[PDB]
Amino acid sequence: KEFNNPINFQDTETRYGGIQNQVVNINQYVQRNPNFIDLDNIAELSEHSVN
Amino acid sequence: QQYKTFMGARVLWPPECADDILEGAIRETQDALKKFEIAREGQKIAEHLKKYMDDHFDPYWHVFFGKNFGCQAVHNKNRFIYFYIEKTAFLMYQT
Amino acid sequence: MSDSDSDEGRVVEEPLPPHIIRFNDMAQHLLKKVIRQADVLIKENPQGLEKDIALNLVKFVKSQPEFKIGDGEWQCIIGKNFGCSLTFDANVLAFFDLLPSRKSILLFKSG
Amino acid sequence: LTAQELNEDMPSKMLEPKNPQAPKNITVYDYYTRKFKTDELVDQMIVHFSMDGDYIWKESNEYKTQEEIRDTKKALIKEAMRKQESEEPGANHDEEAIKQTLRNKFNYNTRECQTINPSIRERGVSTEPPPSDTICGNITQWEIFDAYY
Amino acid sequence: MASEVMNLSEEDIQFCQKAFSDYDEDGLGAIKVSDLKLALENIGCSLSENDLFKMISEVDEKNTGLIKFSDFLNI
Amino acid sequence: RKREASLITLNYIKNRFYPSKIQKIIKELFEDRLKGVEYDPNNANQLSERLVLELREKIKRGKVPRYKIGVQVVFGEIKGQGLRIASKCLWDVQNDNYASYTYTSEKVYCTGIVFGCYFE
Amino acid sequence: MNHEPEVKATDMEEDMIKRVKEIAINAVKEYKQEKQIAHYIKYEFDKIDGYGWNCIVGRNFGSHIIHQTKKYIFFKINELCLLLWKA
Amino acid sequence: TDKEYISEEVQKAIDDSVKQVFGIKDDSSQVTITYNKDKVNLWTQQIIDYTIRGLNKLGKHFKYCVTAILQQTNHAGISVQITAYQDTATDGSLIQCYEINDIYAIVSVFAMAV
Amino acid sequence: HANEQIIDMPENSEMKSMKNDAFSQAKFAVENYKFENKISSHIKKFFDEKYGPNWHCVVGKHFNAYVSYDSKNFIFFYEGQLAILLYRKG
Repeated sequence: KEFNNPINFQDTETRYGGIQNQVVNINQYVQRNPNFIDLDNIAELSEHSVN
Repeated sequence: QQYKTFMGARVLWPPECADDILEGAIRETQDALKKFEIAREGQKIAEHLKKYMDDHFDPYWHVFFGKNFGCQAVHNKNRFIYFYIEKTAFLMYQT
Repeated sequence: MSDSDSDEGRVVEEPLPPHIIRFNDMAQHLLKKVIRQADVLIKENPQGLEKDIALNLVKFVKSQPEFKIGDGEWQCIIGKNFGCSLTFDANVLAFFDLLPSRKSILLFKSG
Repeated sequence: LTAQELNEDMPSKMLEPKNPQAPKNITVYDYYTRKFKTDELVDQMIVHFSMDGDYIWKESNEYKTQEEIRDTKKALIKEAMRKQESEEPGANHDEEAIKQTLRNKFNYNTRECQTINPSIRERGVSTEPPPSDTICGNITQWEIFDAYY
Repeated sequence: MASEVMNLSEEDIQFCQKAFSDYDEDGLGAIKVSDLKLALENIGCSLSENDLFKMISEVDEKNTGLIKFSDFLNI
Repeated sequence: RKREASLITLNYIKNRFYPSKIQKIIKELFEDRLKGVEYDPNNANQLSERLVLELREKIKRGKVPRYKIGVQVVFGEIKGQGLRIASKCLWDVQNDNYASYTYTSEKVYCTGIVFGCYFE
Repeated sequence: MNHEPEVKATDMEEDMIKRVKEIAINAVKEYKQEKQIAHYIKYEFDKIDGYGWNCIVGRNFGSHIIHQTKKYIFFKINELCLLLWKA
Repeated sequence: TDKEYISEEVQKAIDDSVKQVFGIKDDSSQVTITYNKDKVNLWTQQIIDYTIRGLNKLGKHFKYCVTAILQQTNHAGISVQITAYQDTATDGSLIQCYEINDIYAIVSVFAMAV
Repeated sequence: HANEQIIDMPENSEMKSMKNDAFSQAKFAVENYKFENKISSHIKKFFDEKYGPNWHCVVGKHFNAYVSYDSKNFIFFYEGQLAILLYRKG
């Protein structure tokens, strides 16, 4: 008939995730003389009508 | 348009407001009504709810509750809560 | 050496005003110093023009020695609601909003 | 975009790719339009952590622009240091001093601009409809005739 | 469970009088009609609108239960 | 409320608040486990996995036994490098909810994402 | 309908001020988002006025920022304030 | 088998999304992609659409949750741990790490019994 | 018959039309639309074009509400039997 949940559901399995190591410098120059960042102080507004 | 009942209060089944905040607001409104009736000195209970929202949520909350009314408003994402308790519908949108 | 508890604290001694950081591309020591000055400045003139508050804040950061990262002149813009994108010197931009004031404060240097 | 059939002829339901938590609709006012604009379609994508960083790889297009900015600033600094050194006799001015010296009151002007904001106010308004009263009326042929008479 | 409360007796008694008057049935419950029975017997108010006004102002109402007694307590 | 009773029959749901209750619980747990902000060594990477295991047990404790909880914890070093993580999960709309909390220290950023799916 | 914006105060050339107003009208209609409007003005100005430029659009804000002489223009449209300065 | 979660099927779905966005696979391929702030936002949304669509096409009755994280060209220490609470016989969780030239990304797929 | 109304609008500052427009718009919109939800949308749209965005108006025959509004941008009036409240926040 309709759905039921009597069967045990107690098993947990965990699989690790990793990234292979490489030289930290990696032919790259840290940062820039000028850094450009966009910051918004106004939260997005959504209009909903309820009657 | 599909109304749903949660925690003893009828509100839109798809909740515009955040699940955490919406539950707190509904509980606070029910407690306020238990103390002050909507029929007598109804203006005072609405003012108390608005001040309460500012203390635990982002400021400039707008609260409108009436037995019969129709309104359309612009609100911030997850800042609109509409629910019905008994025959009274309470709608609050955070700006 | 202190009232109630002797020798105070390394943590107890310094208190920071409540604030929200939209973005913090700056040294932590520099940001903490700016937040304390901004909170005190707003407290000194509550319900006052934002431009007046901004001018005092710009003078304070410029006046303090060893707080200059060079390049463009230090310039801070304060508005309750504003949207902008500005080119800035690397690690010279601090953005924060005071919870009590509820006004966003933007400080950065552009060359 | 698939539909799962519930056992024992239950009302059918299906799963969807769109994230439910994300706002149903996002509306942004457009000055050119001059009226509120509402977009039913939304990105509906959730990111736990978003990070933007100033990391550039060698010979990048962006890196070339950064080099031009450094060269232009250096050229102005080089011209300013050389001109001051050339104008004066045995000038000992430091490069850092020349950069500070390059900035001038006429050269750089700072103006503070703010936008007028109305003070936020809190007001409570209560509306209550006109009082209604119960009325009972009984009409009979004799009563109608009596008024008529 | 009282807690040191004198209060008037003249009125407190009146309510009990009119109450048991119509509630004499001993049904244990009270309806919206019974509340008006009293005022309808003696003729306290002109129309039910009066009693209904104050009562309604109290909070709410229904069909019948027992809390209706409030009508007299407030009457 | 026959329709409300009918709604229980199609799906029980057991929709306990999960948007911030899990987020408040994970945020409190993350601060204690993180300890010193400065530590970011290679030996600590093994320790990061231990923090994730403790987090899953706490989610079950906070009124989530009926739901199935999937939690992913990412530990990374930020030197101004920019990386954005977005998670999309297909679930019965309004029958499931997820809580995401992001904590960023001066040199270490830790993000925890918890996914709950109703099952029976 | 959107009328031409009125500048409260500016330090720009007669040829230059017309270009800023022309760019501003196109930018407002193209992007609904306030931040997007600011982003478009800075990029368009970079080709015409060089590498250093800054654009901020705030409905209500007050601030003072150092700017190169003759490169600072501030114009307010109906119900919106846009401020752009160079270096 | 026909309606049973398979680790091999999940891996191929993630592979299709990575190949579809920028992979011509090994030889006879000339692709050089550099992470950009504007491009990264588009890639996460586009990659998620392909992984969900790819999983869905051969998908059984399983609840699917996908999380995508893009590393900023390595040069930092990042470790990702995945914990799943589900019946072991009913479901399995697989995390795949992908190296794609300049940009490194990690894709995790969660399987829930239905 | 709108015996008592609350008026908080600028006078002789060239913003005098906002009060006049609200009374005129409410009478025209309420009669034609004849819907509580529709009246709020129409009044908000007309005011938004003329005086910019961030305007919220709620129309109900009987209702109780408390809200924070920008000074001199809130007007409360009764159009016939119906009561219309419009204010600007943000």
